[PDB]
Amino acid sequence: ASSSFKAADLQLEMTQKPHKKPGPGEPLVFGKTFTDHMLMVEWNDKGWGQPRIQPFQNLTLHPASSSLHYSLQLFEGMKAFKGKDQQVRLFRPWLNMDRMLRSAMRLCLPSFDKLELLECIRRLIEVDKDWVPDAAGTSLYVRPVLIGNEPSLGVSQPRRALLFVILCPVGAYFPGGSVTPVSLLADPAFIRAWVGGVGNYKLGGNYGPTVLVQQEALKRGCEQVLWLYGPDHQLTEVGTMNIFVYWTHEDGVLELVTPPLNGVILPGVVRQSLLDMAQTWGEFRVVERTITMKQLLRALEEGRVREVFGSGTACQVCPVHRILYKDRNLHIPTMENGPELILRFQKELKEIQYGIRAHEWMFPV
Amino acid sequence: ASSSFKAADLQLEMTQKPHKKPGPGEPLVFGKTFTDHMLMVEWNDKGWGQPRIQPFQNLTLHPASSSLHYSLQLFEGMKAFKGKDQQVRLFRPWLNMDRMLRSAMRLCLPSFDKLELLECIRRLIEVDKDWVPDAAGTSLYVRPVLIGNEPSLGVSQPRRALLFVILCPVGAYFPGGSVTPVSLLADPAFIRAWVGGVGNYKLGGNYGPTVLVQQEALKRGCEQVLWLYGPDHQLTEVGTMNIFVYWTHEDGVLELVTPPLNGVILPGVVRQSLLDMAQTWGEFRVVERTITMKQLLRALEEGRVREVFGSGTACQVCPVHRILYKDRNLHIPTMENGPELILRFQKELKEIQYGIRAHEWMFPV
Ligand SMILES: *Cc1c(COP(=O)(O)O)cnc(C)c1O
Ligand SMILES: *Cc1c(COP(=O)(O)O)cnc(C)c1O
Repeated sequence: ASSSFKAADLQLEMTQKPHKKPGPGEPLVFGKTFTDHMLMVEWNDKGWGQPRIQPFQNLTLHPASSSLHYSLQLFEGMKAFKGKDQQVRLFRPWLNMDRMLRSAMRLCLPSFDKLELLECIRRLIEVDKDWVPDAAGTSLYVRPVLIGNEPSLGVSQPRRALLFVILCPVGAYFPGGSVTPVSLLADPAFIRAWVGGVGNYKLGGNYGPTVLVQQEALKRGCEQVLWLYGPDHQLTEVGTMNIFVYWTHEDGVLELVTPPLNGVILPGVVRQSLLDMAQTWGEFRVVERTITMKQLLRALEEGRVREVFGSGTACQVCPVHRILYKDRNLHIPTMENGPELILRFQKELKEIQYGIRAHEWMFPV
Repeated sequence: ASSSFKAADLQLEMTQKPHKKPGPGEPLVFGKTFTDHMLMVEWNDKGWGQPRIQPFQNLTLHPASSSLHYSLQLFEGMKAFKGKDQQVRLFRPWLNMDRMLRSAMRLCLPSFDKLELLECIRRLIEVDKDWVPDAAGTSLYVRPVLIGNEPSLGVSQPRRALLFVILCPVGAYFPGGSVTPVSLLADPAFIRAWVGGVGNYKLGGNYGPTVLVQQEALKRGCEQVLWLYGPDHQLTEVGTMNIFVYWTHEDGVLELVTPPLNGVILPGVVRQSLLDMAQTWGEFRVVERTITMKQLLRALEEGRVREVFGSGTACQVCPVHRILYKDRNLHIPTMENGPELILRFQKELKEIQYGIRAHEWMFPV
């Protein structure tokens, strides 16, 4: 009664202007197409209003809105998948709710009950169940967002906020049983986040500044940015992805490594999962630890590196075959080693996500 | 870039819903009250549209707007002052245009011609001329904003943007001829910007994360945050203000020092001006150098510190009498030394800003 909105009070408003779905020919470029409905909940000094599913529509915002002046905004990104039996499922939606909540706190935005939001999302996706593609490799992208909405140029804790969710079908990222590597630009010139910063939260502010760097990565001939940090150029993340390395370490032990959640990297859901899986298999050392370019160069020379890749909801797993550093093109042997591990990861997630094998990680819609 | 919009094509829609000025006894709380009109220019596939002054109104934005997901937003803050002859004037508006433009480039937003925007702003202020307060110490706050407006969840260079300006009368911050100090929280726990970061640009993303820390500063019993950086806790800025110190250095020379424009600092307009003035007077060493808490502690005990303060458009100059560091309350002698330096700076700016003495820094409206 001044804490959280409840799914039980959700309000439905089916559209009166259904939109033509992307014909079976239609491309489906990442975030360019949206479904018919959206979720919407308002918050002010009266607590949350009633959550409501409404037709997709513009946002009406006051010119002084803090979401626009002081970046009082955060968002989440997760996927729902439709299996061959056309049942739709989310991938560990809970971890996303957690993260959203944590970001919400960092920006002094109002908290809410994750189960209620999750259910509300489940109701929304349900409403647009038809928008979920089901061609192999495709999915529905779930975009929850929360922004401060005070019509005040004061940089204070907002007293008015707004949470909303939008959905878009996304097409396949790789052919059924393979993957294609990407080249990375690695330049100390740019930092993405720092210690004591806010990079371990998914806030809009973390991304705005990457657009320029991303272009520099392309003009320089690469496709993504490997973010280096500190004086030893430690690897943090690869653009909107957590970085992983499968190699024989200096101590001669075969292991899967990924930078620790110090506070400069984002707690990827896929990231978590890949560790979970690997720790399960028990076939090799799985460790969270700092990785430095130094260690990487030497591991490359002595040929101890097998696979390098990033994790993320866009493709789950993505191979790396080239890293441009100090104007030096480093060939990464990922494809030459299978990529054995990447494919397994890829294969296991697909069977879990598309409902080939039942699993606790999947939240049915 | 595209060919800037031109003032000559400015389109004017006068309001039919004049809000009525704040009663002559109504608290001009910063960023709370807005005037009747706003400026608005759109940008897209076809370069800039026509700039237009229109009635203050909400912004209609697509749910996927990049200004809301990846913080593709920046803004500027400057003041216009009305003299007793009712002539309105801006304070070095050019430096603001420059800065705006630089921020615009860092986020890959479209460029525009500084002079055209300035004229457009001059036209808008002209239109709301009556909204500029006359009380000594008051002013009109000018808030230009530029945001990416791509209805796309893709984190790319926008192809659709929007620039707009809103205005609000602000009341006095100090009574005439005096000032009141503020206490600062100085904790290495929090970092505002980093080297190679984007703190030297006025981007919304820089601020969102300060709201929490600001509350912690009040909770700790302070009023503003002194941002410390690096391993030696070098002073960077004091919240939305540049920090200045008037002290005898370790070499025995009396000087006014302020952190250099190394990139972790915002190029304040007031900051620039205070240096210009001091440089002019030629009465003491004026320098841009790194300042470390170490140096400050030692100056305090040896008594070499006279005045400490920050610069910013909100109050021009603001005294500091206390800095809480390591749970240690440091008394700063600012008020005990006049504060002579601060008073002079405050006197000079007032006479320039309110048109008591003509000056090249003032841009008439
Ligand atoms: C999206 C993203 C990740 C990965 O998160 P997932 O939950 O796996 O989608 C990691 N780092 C950054 C900077 C990201 O944007
Ligand atoms: C507003 C601000 C300043 C001061 O700039 P002015 O142009 O003099 O107002 C300095 N640093 C930060 C972080 C600011 O927000």
